[PDB]
Amino acid sequence: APVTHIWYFKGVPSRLGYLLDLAPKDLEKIIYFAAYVITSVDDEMRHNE
Amino acid sequence: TVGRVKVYEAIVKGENIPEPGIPESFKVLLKELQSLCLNVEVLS
Amino acid sequence: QDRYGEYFTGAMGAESIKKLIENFDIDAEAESLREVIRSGKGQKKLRALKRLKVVAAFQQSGNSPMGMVLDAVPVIPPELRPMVQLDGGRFATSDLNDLYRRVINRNNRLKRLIDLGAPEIIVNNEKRMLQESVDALFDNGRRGRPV
Amino acid sequence: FVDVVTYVVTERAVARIGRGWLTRDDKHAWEKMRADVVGELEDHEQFNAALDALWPI
Amino acid sequence: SAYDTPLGITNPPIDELLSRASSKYALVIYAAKRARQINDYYNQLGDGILEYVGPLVEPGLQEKPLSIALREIHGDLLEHTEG
Repeated sequence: APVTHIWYFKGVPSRLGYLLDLAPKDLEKIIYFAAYVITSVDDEMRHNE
Repeated sequence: TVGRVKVYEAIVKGENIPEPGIPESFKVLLKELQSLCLNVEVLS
Repeated sequence: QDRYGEYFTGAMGAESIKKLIENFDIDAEAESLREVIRSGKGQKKLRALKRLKVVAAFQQSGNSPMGMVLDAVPVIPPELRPMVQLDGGRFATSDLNDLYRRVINRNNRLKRLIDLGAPEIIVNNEKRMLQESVDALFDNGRRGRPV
Repeated sequence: FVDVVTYVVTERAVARIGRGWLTRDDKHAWEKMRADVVGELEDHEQFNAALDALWPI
Repeated sequence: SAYDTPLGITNPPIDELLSRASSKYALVIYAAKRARQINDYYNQLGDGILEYVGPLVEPGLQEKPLSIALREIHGDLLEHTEG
């Protein structure tokens, strides 16, 4: 299973915090497997559906 | 410790006293920074 | 995911991160932040700037952000975490060794949990337990209570 | 006050139903005791801010 | 030029060489490298005398290569290029 490095998460500023636009206390749950997130979504598939 | 020997031998043989082609205290720190997933490239 | 499944693609842990960085644009987000700092200044401009830091720092570099996520973890030359026994029959071994072994164990654990096939939640627990090992193998004392 | 409240929440930290219910609770009855209670000073913003109502600086 | 016999090391003089070069550091290197060349010429007796011109001036009893080099440099028998 993939894993990250702490400096890029506990960077304060967390370097993933900005490259992804997501603030910590939310990725806190993501990488430590305490919640789920979504890659993308289909606008055209959903429009006609 | 690998240079003083080369030096003793050079002198006793009468050949040009050598020179470290690339600094030598650097290698353990190079390893352990590479081991930490930080690419390092001695340039030239 | 049961109903409405194939319309969105959810993931957990760094895996999701991986995905959202694979199918990811840089110069697009970069110009987004640029037009923000030049059009939507306000007070939250500080965030636009502090964030484009890493983006325009990840532009002409031969290192995609993938380097954060680890699919291939190195180990240190044994001698640098030395182990030697004194005269008499007693060892003297580094302290880092422990953490390494833990990673090893957890890896194999998960690497056979795949064959166990337990629902995704035991899998999440074991993945958490294996990345808790790297959380401190690089810098122990960084999240909550250390090892 | 905060220490007393932490030892209180230690109840749900270890009194989940009967006690703990993890494979550690036969020798170390407190793995999650002092991994939840010694981590809740870090997972605190909610706890600390909603404490600031009852004992404000 | 109105001085007396420069004694030992002080011969060849210094202000004479410092005009045969850009500076004093460049003279350090401009002498050390030729010292290496002289030594590698002396040590190599089997290999033919090629790529090693030897000493351009007459040596002495032993006249260690550095002195031969600085003398040659006094006689304007060398060229050099910086980096």
